[PDB]
Amino acid sequence: AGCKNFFWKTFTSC
Amino acid sequence: IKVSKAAADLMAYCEAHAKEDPLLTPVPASENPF
Amino acid sequence: DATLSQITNNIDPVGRIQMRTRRTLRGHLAKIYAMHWGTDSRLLVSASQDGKLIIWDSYTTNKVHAIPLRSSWVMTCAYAPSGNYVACGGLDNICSIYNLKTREGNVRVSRELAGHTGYLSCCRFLDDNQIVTSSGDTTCALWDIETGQQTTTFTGHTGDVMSLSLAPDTRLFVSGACDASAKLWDVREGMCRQTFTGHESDINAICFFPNGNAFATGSDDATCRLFDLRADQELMTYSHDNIICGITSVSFSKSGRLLLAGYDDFNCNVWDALKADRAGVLAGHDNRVSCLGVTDDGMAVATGSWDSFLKIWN
Amino acid sequence: DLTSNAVLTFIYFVVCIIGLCGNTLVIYVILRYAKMKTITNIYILNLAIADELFMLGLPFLAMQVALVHWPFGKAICRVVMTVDGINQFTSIFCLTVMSIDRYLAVVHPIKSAKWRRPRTAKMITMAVWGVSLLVILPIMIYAGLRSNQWGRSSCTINWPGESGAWYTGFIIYTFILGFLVPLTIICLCYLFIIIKVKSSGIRVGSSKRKKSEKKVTRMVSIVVAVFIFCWLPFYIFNVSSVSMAISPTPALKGMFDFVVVLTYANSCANPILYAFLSDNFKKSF
Amino acid sequence: LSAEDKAAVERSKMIDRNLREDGEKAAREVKLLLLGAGESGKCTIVKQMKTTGIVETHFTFKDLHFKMFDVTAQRSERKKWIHCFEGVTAIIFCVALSDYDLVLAEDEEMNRMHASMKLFDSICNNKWFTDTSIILFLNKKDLFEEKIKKSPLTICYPEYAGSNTYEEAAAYIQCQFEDLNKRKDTKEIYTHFTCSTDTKNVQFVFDAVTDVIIKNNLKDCGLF
Repeated sequence: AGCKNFFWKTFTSC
Repeated sequence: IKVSKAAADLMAYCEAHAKEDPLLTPVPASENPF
Repeated sequence: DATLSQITNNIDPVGRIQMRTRRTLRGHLAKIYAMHWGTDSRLLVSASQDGKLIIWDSYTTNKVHAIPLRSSWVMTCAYAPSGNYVACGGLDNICSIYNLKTREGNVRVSRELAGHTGYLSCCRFLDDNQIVTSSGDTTCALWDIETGQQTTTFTGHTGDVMSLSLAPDTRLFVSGACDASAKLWDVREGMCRQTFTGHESDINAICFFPNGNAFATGSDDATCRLFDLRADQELMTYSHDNIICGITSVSFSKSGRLLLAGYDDFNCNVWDALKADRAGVLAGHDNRVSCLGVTDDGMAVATGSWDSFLKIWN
Repeated sequence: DLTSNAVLTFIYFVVCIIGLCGNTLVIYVILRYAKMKTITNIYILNLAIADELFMLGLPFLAMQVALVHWPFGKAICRVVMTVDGINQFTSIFCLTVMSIDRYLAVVHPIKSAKWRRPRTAKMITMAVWGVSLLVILPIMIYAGLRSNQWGRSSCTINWPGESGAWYTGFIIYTFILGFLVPLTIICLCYLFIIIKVKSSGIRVGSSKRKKSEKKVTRMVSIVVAVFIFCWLPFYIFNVSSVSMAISPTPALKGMFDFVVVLTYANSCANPILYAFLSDNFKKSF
Repeated sequence: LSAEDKAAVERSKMIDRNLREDGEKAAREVKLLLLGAGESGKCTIVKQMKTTGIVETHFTFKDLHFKMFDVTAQRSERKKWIHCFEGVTAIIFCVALSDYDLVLAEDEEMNRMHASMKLFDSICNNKWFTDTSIILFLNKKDLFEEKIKKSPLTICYPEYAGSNTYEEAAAYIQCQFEDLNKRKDTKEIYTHFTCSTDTKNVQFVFDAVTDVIIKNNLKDCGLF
């Protein structure tokens, strides 16, 4: 999981 | 030799011999090999 | 007292000639200079600065023969009417003739003509034995392939000879030089019969009318002049305000209606040859055209420029 | 936060249309006006095709930054992330092989006559597309969807197992062979060119190496500058995000989206830089 | 699919590959064209080569194949065949420095340096050699020193005024031949003083061609 804020190009919220 | 006679000779030969492609192009796209 | 342009008002002027690139020809890597059409109207020979005389057919668009030339600075090439021999005149004053139909697959040098003192401008084939070669030493020479030595010499031009053309009967033939003069010569008599001094610039191209009593000359001042062998007088001229460059290629149709003319403005023109009007314009070449040859039967027209690209127009 | 995503979608669109018209212009002059026999011609052509496909996937990323919801799907996201991934590595590798080709042509003008060739350049481009597909293996086999409590859904690369191991492992994988190695190769190749030009100038004694070296040094300077300005801030932002947890901030989202447009602008300006400022290309156009 | 003429097509692709290989080998080698004002002393470049209107002398030096072409035997006008040497790697203009007081055997009023400068002005102001560079060599250096030791040099150039020496007259005539062309940005003039050394002349030629083939690659890639 992890739920990273910014990893490569996307905005993934938790 | 008159110049008008040579001019009439050139016009007569050009009008008699007219079975050529670039002038009228009467052949279809299948007759010519190109 | 009566000109040709003033009597051609009865016949209507021909419209725009629609000639497109039917079969593009690539493979060359150097600028093409001269070409020649065979009697079969199928095979054509081209010469480029890479030292490779390539002969191929315009129908299937594939190479047939490629002869490596000894002198890469070749300026002209001709095709025999029978199709057995092929000659090319390089800057080394050597008219290398190569035999195509041989026993082995490789091409063998048939003969070399190194009797001239000036650069070979262009050459033409009379038959399998005799051949006329035009050089840059203000003279023309009729050579024999079987003999190998110069047989006839014509010294009547006061300037560098650049152009040469033959007639169907292979009896009369006119030649143009840099002295703005076109002269008629014979293959058997051996002396100048008629001369024409109507031009005023460097004549670089010439062509013979299929009738046999006239011919056209192209100079470097963006104009052409149609002369005749009967009356000895300029019949008409072709000059437009658009063309300003020289003329290095002049050809005729199957009968002599569409006067082909190659300029240095990256395109080709087609004149009506009767009313002095550009009937069609053929563009598509990157660099200036160098050679322009029409088949004997008037099937197609081949154009070769300095962009190493041969284009066929129908 | 509405005007922030509005101006972001605006700058995402204007950089896309200038990329479509810009790259199509380069392709038009290369295929029609220019010839395909020159080694550097097909190099810019392959770079223009890679830039074209990179700009085609941009509206998909532009729609993702406009609204948080991703109503496209799963399989459509898998292919566009591969396209965006395969085009980024190809454009980076194209700049590397182009700097190497320029390095071989300047430093070794005698050996380059037999080293590079039109058939060899085709094998190099084929190898570039080959290694680009090899470095995007985790991107294809680890792509998925992520759901939120508010009903939103975001498509990103998911790594199974314990966190903090595959994330930092992949962020250094793309940093070395995508940023570190390509930049040092381009920098070393451009540096050797300057030394080769300077050495050839002082040996011939023509006293004309002043304007020649100044133009090449300026060309190398602006190339490295736009490369650093659009790749260095974007990479350090990713490493700092995966190393330490950062709080969500709209300013961070705008800054992250800003450096992405710069990366797309660099891929947009790279084909037009090698074409417009070139001598042979400007003569043909 | 072209089964009746498959052998003809296969032979066409085979000879086309040989044409591409020959064109590739032609790009690997170097072609040099040398000119002169009839009697300039171009024979000194023949001894530097390792080794009939035109002749071709080929030689390999430092893993590079050079091809020098002499067109001095062409008695015809140059304006009709000067365009045949487009795309050459380098151009050479041989000229003897000591040929400044002798009068050309044309009209008893034309200086050898005036005819050499006129020919250099003609081969420079042409639409054919706009991209090629000229690498001219000053022949008869030792003879020019012995001739300038008892000559004021004011007979050839009336506007020239300076000390009667070699270090200044050679530099003056060098700048005179450099600022004669108009394309000072595309074309590059390389002046070289030839001495009684063969390994030095062939070294400058290799270094000059190397600078030319480098500057050509910068123009193709877009650096220059």
